[PDB]
Amino acid sequence: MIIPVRCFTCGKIVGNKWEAYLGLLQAEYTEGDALDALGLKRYCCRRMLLAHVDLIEKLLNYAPL
Amino acid sequence: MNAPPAFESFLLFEGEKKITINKDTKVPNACLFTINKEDHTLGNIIKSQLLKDPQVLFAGYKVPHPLEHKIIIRVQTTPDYSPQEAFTNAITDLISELSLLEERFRVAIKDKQEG
Amino acid sequence: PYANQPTVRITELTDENVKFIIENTDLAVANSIRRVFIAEVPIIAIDWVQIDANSSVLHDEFIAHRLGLIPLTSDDIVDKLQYSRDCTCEEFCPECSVEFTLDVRCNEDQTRHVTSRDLISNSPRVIPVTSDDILIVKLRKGQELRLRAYAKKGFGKEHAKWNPTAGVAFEYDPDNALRHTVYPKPEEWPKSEYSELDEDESQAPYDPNGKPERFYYNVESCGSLRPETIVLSALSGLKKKLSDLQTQLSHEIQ
Amino acid sequence: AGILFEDIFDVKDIDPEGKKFDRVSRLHCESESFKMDLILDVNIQIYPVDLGDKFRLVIASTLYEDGTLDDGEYNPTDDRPSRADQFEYVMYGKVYRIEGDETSTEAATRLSAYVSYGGLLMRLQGDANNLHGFEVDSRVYLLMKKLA
Ligand SMILES: [Zn+2]
Ligand SMILES: [Zn+2]
Repeated sequence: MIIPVRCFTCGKIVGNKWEAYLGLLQAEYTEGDALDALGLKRYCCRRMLLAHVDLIEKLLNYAPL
Repeated sequence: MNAPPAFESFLLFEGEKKITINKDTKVPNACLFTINKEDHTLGNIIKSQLLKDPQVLFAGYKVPHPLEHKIIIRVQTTPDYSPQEAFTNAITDLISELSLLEERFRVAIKDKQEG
Repeated sequence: PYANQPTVRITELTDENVKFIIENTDLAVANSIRRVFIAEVPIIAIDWVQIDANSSVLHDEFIAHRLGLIPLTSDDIVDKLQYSRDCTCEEFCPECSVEFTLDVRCNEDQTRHVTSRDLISNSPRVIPVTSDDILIVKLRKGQELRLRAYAKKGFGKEHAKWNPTAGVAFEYDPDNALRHTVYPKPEEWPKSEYSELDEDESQAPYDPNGKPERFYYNVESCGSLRPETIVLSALSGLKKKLSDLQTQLSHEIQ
Repeated sequence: AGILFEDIFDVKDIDPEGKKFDRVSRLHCESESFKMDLILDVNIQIYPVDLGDKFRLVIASTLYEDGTLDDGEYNPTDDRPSRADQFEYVMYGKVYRIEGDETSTEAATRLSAYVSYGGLLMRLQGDANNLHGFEVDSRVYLLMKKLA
């Protein structure tokens, strides 16, 4: 839906890294390079950004009320 | 809906003793300490400290149920040394250890920060 | 029949983590310290949310749950706070809580990111850690999110949002001299970062008189506390628990 | 006293059938001062034993070298002089079988006493005269010391 604030396993903050992650993908980073650039070593944290689906973008197409 | 409130794992409701001592009649000089609202955090450390006492013949602990926040610590000592005295001595030794470790950790932080 | 003489050697200290080594200690004490790091270091986190107006695509409980996981700088202010239920105030006060207010109206033709920057505290010492910033929600044009909240003192045993650590690496006997673990084929296993073995070796020789000591810690902070502060508050809290148990036991014996 | 048996043995096989446990090895040993065969399961991890090693073996009813009974309970705070101080490897088990070559009309010349130290099995075959101290379901201590 939207990026979780914490990694579910280790509780590292990962909610402030989605936009930067996408920005690094627009910089033609490999996804491993992007996750390394954001300082995500444990694969528990890397799983979060690597497998997230930002469905909220699809939900903001519909009108408000 | 049957989920317990999360605070009933470290909070004593009214009319609950934190710690209760019961003599064990099976063996002389044996006691059971039932401590409420505790877990392996205190049980394992107190058991390990008690095992270092030579006058302690047996020291063990159990959690009777993971969903119930009791720990039962069985202590048996030699017949010149009460299990209650051993328990108090173990806690005092652990407190002294942790205070020493706090002091040395502060010194280590200051040395690492200074360089 | 007495305490060990434990010694500390800090191998690394940053703003994100502290890596250190504790020698001359029982395994139980080291594991209890590792456990207190997670479950018993009190921090400040949002735990009361009143939503005055929500028009976002996310329902109210979603926004509240996300707000709870926002980590807050609680370096020194947490010690002088009290637990709310222990506080005698009429439900809230600056001695047991820190008020937050958020009011964001997306009145523009671009998706407005409601981040942690929009959270405004009544106390300057307790801010969101990132104050890049933690995204709370995204808003379309004509969507308002307006709420107040209060953040209170608690520890990770009650709920994981009060957990200060972002992963506590803990190790001992990196070369497996004690054989607390038995590798079926020790050749296949990579060396620990603390191993002292040359690469032709796969496992230290068995030690019949060995005992676990020299426990390696790497405590990473989520950001609410400095890792130095995490470890110091952990040791202080565990000592406090043991002293309280000492008091109750002395009362029970008497 | 209270020593049911004593001898010196030498190891002729550490494990003839290939090891079946990574910490326990089945020593096959021979006695030179008599003709006693020994099979013995030894926890080699804490007490490594090599092939051809010599050792004194003593099978005793008690440890206190006074004849005082042991009570069969672990007492780490025991202060009495123990025989275990004179030895390196001390196990405690229970004899559970005494076979013999007795016929229906004669007494056994060769006896085979089986002892189980918590699972670690020992057989001691030999002349009956050396094995009269044994008696099934009696607790016993195996003390062992390697000799240069
Ligand atoms: Zn993680
Ligand atoms: Zn208050």
